[PDB]
Amino acid sequence: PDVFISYRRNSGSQLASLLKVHLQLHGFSVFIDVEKLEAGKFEDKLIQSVMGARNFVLVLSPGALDKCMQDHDCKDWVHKEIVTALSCGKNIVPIIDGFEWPEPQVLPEDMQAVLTFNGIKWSHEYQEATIEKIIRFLQ
Amino acid sequence: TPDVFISYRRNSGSQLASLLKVHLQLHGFSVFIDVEKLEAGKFEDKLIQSVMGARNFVLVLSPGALDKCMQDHDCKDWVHKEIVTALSCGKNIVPIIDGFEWPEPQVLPEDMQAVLTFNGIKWSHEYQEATIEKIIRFLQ
Ligand SMILES: C[C@@H](c1cc[n+]([C@@H]2O[C@H](COP(=O)(O)OP(=O)(O)OC[C@H]3O[C@@H](n4cnc5c(N)ncnc54)[C@H](OP(=O)(O)O)[C@@H]3O)[C@@H](O)[C@H]2O)cc1)N(C)C(=O)NCC(F)(F)F
Ligand SMILES: C[C@@H](c1cc[n+]([C@@H]2O[C@H](COP(=O)(O)OP(=O)(O)OC[C@H]3O[C@@H](n4cnc5c(N)ncnc54)[C@H](OP(=O)(O)O)[C@@H]3O)[C@@H](O)[C@H]2O)cc1)N(C)C(=O)NCC(F)(F)F
Repeated sequence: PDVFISYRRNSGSQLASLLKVHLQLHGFSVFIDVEKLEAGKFEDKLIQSVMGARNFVLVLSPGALDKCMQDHDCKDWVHKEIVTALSCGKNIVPIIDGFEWPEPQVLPEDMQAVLTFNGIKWSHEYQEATIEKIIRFLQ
Repeated sequence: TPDVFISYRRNSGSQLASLLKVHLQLHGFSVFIDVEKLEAGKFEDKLIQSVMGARNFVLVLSPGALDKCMQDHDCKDWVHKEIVTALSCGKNIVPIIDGFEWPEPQVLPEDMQAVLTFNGIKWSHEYQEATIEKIIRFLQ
């Protein structure tokens, strides 16, 4: 798949699904867990799916990184997914939806670099234009 | 004139409402949602007129979506106004249940308590294609 979509279930489920529909309509193959994570040990499958996708779309809904803070053992799944994307040098594309930019030091050192990528503001009023800009960011 | 009017709460149902719009348009329906089709003029007339003109009334019941309607007996809340118009016009009302808690009828103004008597569709994150197929079957 061209695109891996990483998101928080309790706050980004609808936006992540909306993004999947739009990207598939423009010709991109998309991984989101509820449609592409199939049989087996999900720990391995999820990481392999991040490693295989050229683009890493990160849904930054309100508080999306809160469960990453102080996750020193790296047991939080958004944390694991971001570290994998960073380690593999993927095209990281953050989607900003009411997200408050935290200070880097509140985040584990192995994912602080996520804050250095250019993010795209999600606009409820200009969704077609938001989508067209996301397509420009994808490789 | 649109086949479907989508009623929703900005602060909790914005993304689901937009997702329903995309899916319904892909299946050949003309859809009204405010951010794409409410244009110039006094919006109070234009909003009520757009409910009246659509055969189907799709209501996004996200968590707490009817809270601002409670004790709104002056009918100044917009979801309240849209529901009342839909009920009064005998529209095909199709509630979409997304984590919604069913309230006792007595907490709502009497002119909209009937919205709770319509058969609602449970939104499933895991089975979204199947949810959309059921919504289409409910549309006229
Ligand atoms: C573990 C879970 C998972 C978690 C995280 N991500 C990635 O990470 C981000 C979301 O992160 P997140 O923080 O929002 O999500 P959670 O960690 O909170 O887990 C959410 C719910 O999955 C329940 N749950 C626990 N164990 C299992 C299990 N063996 N099988 C099925 N469900 C399980 C858990 O049950 P609970 O803990 O007892 O409540 C909780 O209900 C995204 O980017 C994602 O790709 C991916 C998958 N998982 C395999 C599925 O969902 N599989 C079903 C699917 F349809 F998706 F394939
Ligand atoms: C009044 C508002 C509106 C309200 C309700 N609905 C229906 O009702 C449900 C949503 O209900 P809701 O409870 O979620 O929405 P709100 O009542 O909270 O208001 C929403 C935000 O529109 C701000 N706002 C206040 N005055 C104006 C104004 N003259 N022009 C533009 N924006 C204004 C207000 O600013 P604020 O009050 O000062 O913060 C508040 O932020 C849906 O089904 C909807 O069809 C439709 C429209 N409106 C005309 C627009 O948005 N027009 C832009 C658009 F792109 F949509 F055309």
